Parts: sequence; structure tokens; C-alpha cells
Amino acid sequence: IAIAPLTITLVREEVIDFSKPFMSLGISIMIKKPQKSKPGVFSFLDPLAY
Amino acid sequence: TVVVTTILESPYVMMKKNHEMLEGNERYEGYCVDLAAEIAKHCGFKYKLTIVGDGKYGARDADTKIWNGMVGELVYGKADIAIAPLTITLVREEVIDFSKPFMSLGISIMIKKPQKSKPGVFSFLDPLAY
Amino acid sequence: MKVGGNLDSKGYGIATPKGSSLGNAVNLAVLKLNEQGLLDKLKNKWWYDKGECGSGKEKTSALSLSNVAGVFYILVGGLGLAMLVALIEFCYKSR
Amino acid sequence: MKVGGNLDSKGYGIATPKGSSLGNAVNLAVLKLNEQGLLDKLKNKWWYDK
Repeated sequence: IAIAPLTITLVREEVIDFSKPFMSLGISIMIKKPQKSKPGVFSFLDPLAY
Repeated sequence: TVVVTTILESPYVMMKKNHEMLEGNERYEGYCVDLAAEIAKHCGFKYKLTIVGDGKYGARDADTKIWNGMVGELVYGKADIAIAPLTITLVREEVIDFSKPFMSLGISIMIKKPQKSKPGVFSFLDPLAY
Repeated sequence: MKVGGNLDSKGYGIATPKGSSLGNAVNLAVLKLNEQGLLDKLKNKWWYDKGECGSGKEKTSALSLSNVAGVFYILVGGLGLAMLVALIEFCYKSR
Repeated sequence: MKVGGNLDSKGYGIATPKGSSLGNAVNLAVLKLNEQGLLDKLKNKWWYDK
């Protein structure tokens, strides 16, 4: 028996048997914390819109 | 010609606009209605879309120990297959066979899509009172 | 509107009588449809594409300009008021 | 940090040799564990708790 994060694929379901999914997943996006700040020279004005 | 049982639940299986002027499988439209044609194409078979009598999914009356809805019509030979939003539960997997999930879901939260805007006139002035 | 992720993991499936001939075939068919993105396509067709709500934007959060703008206008009422009154008083009072 | 929902729907499962004796038992076991919230519990234990 195989107990691991084995993906249930068609190519494999043909040769072996897969139990029902014990964990549903997919493809996700990973970014970096957007904590940055710049003072610039335009920012100041901005609370009052153009 | 395979007997496909399904429940009337939008937007999986709904009555087409001019369903009164139509017959057979053309009467219905929806996610499962299309999913049926797809399954039938890859498995190679003709089918007849039929709506479950009692209009239930699958449950089991404790007393009579009788299955109802689509799950019922399967166990008692009324239908050959069930193409609908039928939840894959342990209690059902024991009596019938469930293919791999064609749609993963769960319990969600519904709130009023909030209105973020309530501009006044002088709320401009409201920090002070008349 | 729906908020946050699901609370549990469920899933619908095609039900077939125990020990049926359509059993394995249909199973593979579902897997084939999902990999071809046909399942995702169907959902998009009936949920979002066929949907009536793609309109219901802004954000970042800005200033109050509205109420402020009422102040502009009424303020202008003051303007034109000074305008005419002063006019007819100059030319008409003097003249 | 992960942003937005998944791009596709996958899932891991317990693999067993075609026509094995452990085949049905394990299958039901996975379903039982998920309904008892034991699977969700395990994930929380190793992902967020730990």
C-alpha cells in the first residue's frame, strides 16, 4: 500500500487503485508580503485627489 | 437505452424555456444535463433523462429501512445511473458506487454584498448638529 | 456574496448501482473530463457565463469629495448672489 | 502568502495494488476519517498548529 501525497491521475488509476481523496488541492499563487512604503514626492498631495 | 435519474435543481437540471413544445432529453438543460451527454459520449451509450419521483436525493428512513430519491431508484433497479449533485457519503457508498468527484465543494458563508457608499450632503457638516 | 473558504471538503459524483457495467467506464470518464478542463468549463458556463451578475469597481479608499462638492456648489450660490446683488446696486442705485 | 483560490481541482489518495484485499477497506476508512473531521484535524496539526 502507498500512503503519501500521491496525486490521483488517470495514467495511474489504470495500473493501480486510488481510494477517495483524503485531501483536495490545486495550483496556487505565491507572492511576497506587500509591507513596503515609499515617501516619494507625489504621495503627499494624494489624500486630496487630483 | 440507459435510464439516467436526476433531480430538478438549478442550475444542474432545469426545465427549458419552451419545454412544453419539446420532448425527451431536449426538455431539460443544465450542468448535469450537459455532463450526462459528455459521460454518454465517452462511455458510448444512449440515455433517457428522467426526474426522480419523490424528488429527493438519497436518504434512509430508520424505521422502514427504505432508500428514497435517486439513491433509492438505483438500489431497486428503477434507474441505471444517477447524474446529479449527489453528495458522496459513507452511508451511500455502502449501497451504491460513486465515481470520483466531478465537483468539490463545502459549507460557505453568505452575507449581504455590502453597499460601501452612503454619501450625504452635509454629513460634510454632521460632526456638528443643527 | 460568498466570503472566506469552505468549512469542510465534500464532493458530488456519478452514482451507479453496486457491481454495474457502467461502473469503471463512467469513473474514468469523469477523470478524463476534469483533466480536459471540461468540468471547469461547464461550471463557468452555468455559474458565471450564464450568470446575470458580472457588474456587481473601486477600492484603496479615497477622500470625501461628494459632501465637499455640495459645499462647492452652495458656495457658488454665494458667489453669484454677491454678483447680481452688487450689480444692480452699483448700476441701478448709482445710475 | 497564498493568494486567490486554486487554478484546478486535484486530490491525493491512498494507493493500493489493483485487485487488492485492502482496497475497499482503506477506501471506506478514508471516507470515515474525513467525516469524523479527523483528516481536517490532522492537517491543522501539521500546517497551522505545528
